[PDB]
Amino acid sequence: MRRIVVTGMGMINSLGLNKEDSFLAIAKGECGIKHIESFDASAFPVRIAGEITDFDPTEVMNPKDVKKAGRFIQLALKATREAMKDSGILDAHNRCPEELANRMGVSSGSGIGGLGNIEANSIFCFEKGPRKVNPFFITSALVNMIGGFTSIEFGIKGPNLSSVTACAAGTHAIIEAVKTILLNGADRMLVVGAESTICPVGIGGFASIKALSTRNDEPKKASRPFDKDRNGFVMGEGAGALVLEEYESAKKRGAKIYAEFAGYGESGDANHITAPAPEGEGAFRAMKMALEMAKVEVGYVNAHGTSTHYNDLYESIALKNVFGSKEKVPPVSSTAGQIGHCLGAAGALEAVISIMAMNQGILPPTINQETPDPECDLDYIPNAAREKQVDAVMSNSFGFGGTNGVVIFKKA
Amino acid sequence: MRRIVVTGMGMINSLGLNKEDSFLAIAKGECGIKHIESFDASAFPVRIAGEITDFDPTEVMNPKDVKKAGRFIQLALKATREAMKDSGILDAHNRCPEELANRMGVSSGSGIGGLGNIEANSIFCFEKGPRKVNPFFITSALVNMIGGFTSIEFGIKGPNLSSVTACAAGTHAIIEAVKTILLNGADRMLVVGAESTICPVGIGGFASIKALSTRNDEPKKASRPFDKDRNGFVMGEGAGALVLEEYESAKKRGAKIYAEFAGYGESGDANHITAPAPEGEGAFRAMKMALEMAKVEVGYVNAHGTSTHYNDLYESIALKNVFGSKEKVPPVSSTAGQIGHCLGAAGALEAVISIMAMNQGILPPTINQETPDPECDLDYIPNAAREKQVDAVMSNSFGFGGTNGVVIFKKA
Amino acid sequence: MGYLMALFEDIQAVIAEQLNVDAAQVTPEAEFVKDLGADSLDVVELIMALEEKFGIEIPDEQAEKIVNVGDVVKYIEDN
Ligand SMILES: *P(=O)(O)OCC(C)(C)[C@H](O)C(=O)NCCC(=O)NCCS
Ligand SMILES: *C(=O)CCCCCCC
Ligand SMILES: *C(=O)CCCCCCC
Repeated sequence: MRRIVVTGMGMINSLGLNKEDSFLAIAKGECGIKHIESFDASAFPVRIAGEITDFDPTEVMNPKDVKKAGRFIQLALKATREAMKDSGILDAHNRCPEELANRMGVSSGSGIGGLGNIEANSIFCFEKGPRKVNPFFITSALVNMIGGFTSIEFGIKGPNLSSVTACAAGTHAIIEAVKTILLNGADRMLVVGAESTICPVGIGGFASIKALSTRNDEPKKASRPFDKDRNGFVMGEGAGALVLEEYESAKKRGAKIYAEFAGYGESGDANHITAPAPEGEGAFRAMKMALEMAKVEVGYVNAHGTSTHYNDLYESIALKNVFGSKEKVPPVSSTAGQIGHCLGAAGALEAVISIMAMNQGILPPTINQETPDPECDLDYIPNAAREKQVDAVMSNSFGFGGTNGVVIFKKA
Repeated sequence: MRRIVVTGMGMINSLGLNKEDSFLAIAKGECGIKHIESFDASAFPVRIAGEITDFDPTEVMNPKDVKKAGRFIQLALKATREAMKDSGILDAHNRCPEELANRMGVSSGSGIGGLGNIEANSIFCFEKGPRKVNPFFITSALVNMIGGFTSIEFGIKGPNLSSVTACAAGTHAIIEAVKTILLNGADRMLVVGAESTICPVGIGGFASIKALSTRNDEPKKASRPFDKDRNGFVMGEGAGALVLEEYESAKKRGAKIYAEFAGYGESGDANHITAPAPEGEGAFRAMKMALEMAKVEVGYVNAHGTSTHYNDLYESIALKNVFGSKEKVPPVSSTAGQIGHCLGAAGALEAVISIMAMNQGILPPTINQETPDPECDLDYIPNAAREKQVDAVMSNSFGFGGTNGVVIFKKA
Repeated sequence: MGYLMALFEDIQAVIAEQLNVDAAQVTPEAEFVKDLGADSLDVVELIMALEEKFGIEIPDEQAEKIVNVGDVVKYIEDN
């Protein structure tokens, strides 16, 4: 079986414009959740979000093209540029070498993609008729246009694939990339999860099902995974990106090796469209298959942990059941307190975060742990980051429709 | 070398509610394109579509649940129910047997999913605020809710995956299911591509880029792949579904065997966001990879063939290049004349059509062939079906962003 | 003639911002794809922004025959 390594990483979120500044702020327990400014939320039951306020699209694409890409794609071009440069793979023109281009693909993930663009053109069409629908509407909004713009930007011509499994999309995009390399459909895969849905119909959609925290007065305390006072997730925007390469190809070209891919698991609950399976049953199966595949001792778990009553509970139950007991669960944290839950991008952001934790021996903490929840009785690395060497990390993602994905990376 | 077979099929489109009626009408060269009636298109530049007018959602769903699902999901439930029933897998309660359930997953595909739902809720929030956003909006629009609703309806708990690669999503959904079974992640997969976007902003989006035929006076003559007088595609709605099954497990069950999976190919153009690569180069590579995996003689090609100038031209060039010469191209037909081009569902529909063509020794024709295009010089089975037995079939799909997918099925 | 010239100035301004180019290159003999770096998508969006900035409405078939900026200006002139 082919072995796979991570050779390049990048990420952009509400606490940093690159993976270095972002992880530092996350390990310090800072919080990027702010009062919403990207639209007028004054009349909304939810007025906070993990917004990025220092992102400039004209730094990643020329001004003429900014209009052609939804914000989630602008964020994806930023993160992939970092990862592609980090990997050392680009040639003198910042393109993938031609003799390698056919064998390097892209696997992208998002839950809905350019929602704000659908929303805007929907309103244009309703108020002024179809002739006011901008020509750049469609390709600015489709989720797979992440792989569209990124493949044109870097000239990669391998399998061009897109996962749209809701809040697990970013983790499934990693796994589909792994599957493609394992079956010799590519030697390298750019992986990127990206989501930006802080817009009126985006916030209202999750508010109307009471999924979001309404602690509007304290944006920095709203997102509190596993805490007894958690009252819904806080929506974040961002993108995370990885370069995966077959192990021998990375060695031959002298690649930086952040981690080796170890194992994955995918399952469905077949229970409910938004609620998790009882006892996190589907999550348990995905987690067990990834652990049985990786066959390594996991020292750290980055939980999905969206700070909602039912997710955080049923994820904790599933973790105890898979590791046998609460005492056998490795240190766990959710970084959704710091940057919000970034939906389809979360799986990708949290794989970058998790590998960096391993690289640095620094396990970031679950912030805003103020009141223990007796039913959430794991070690959530509360408030303070933990200095600890680990040899393997596991990241969990679950999505509406009951779809579960788990990945395990191990030390190189 | 896990071998993989098709053991059940279903489809719904503008020419029928099940695969028998639909394929018969398609092979006879009927046409399901009609004037748009599902919204008021009287002020639109494009007023024709492949609308399904005899579909009753209450026949597939409890009437109370219809409101919970975008139309594309309703069509997916119709097609998957037909294929599941067709497979003989279901127990007395029309659910997957509990001891097979963990190893049967679902691979779904769509380009945008519930666009009409997003458009409607976007207008509600804009005119009357976020309190007017329906709580069923998100779970009725997300693309992966195809897999969500179907996995719940059939009790299938394996990998729950979703592809959003635009007009290639249906074919990529087949390929992800194949890869999953090849890597032993499942023994059976339900595959379904589904799309329903005949709504103001969906039609407006494609007319804004001048991709749609404006032959409004003659709906049944507007869709004419490879014809010299083609002038854009006609949007269709529908869903196709397949049950894939590892071969030994199918034989043990006594399953019927429609076909055996033989090969696939995936590539990206890395060229343009809507136009194909020069000479259909990405299509060429995807077709070449599929053909070299299958190692069979392909006797029929269901072309992507949308009735656009660029696609039909560059698909013909890439076909000629991959088989060697015009004479060495197998019989080729596009069925988009008959049912419209169905976007994310096209690849799933067209795999069902291709396999049925194999089963019955009847190759359906490319209709409305009235004026030969000198640049489109292949054998397109013009106007009338051709009675000819074949031992393998190939189906092509290409999408915005330059993403290509090809699959080959062989007789079994 | 002066009215035509002012119309041409406005059209040139609109084309410049859309394609992100100087008013220098947008001369009556300039081709959108060859001389201004625009693709079909850029062109249809330029045509839209001219219909909105000038309140006009170019029918589908006219926009078909648009090669140089002179073509656009002369259509807007027939009006
Ligand atoms: P421009 O000359 O690029 O025109 C834009 C349009 C929308 C015409 C575009 O190039 C086009 O025709 N794109 C797709 C053609 C097609 O059917 N492709 C198959 C994948 S959708
Ligand atoms: C996560 O599973 C909740 C839904 C994510 C969809 C994308 C954001 C609208
Ligand atoms: C096909 O490639 C065209 C775009 C994909 C479907 C989008 C539906 C709005």
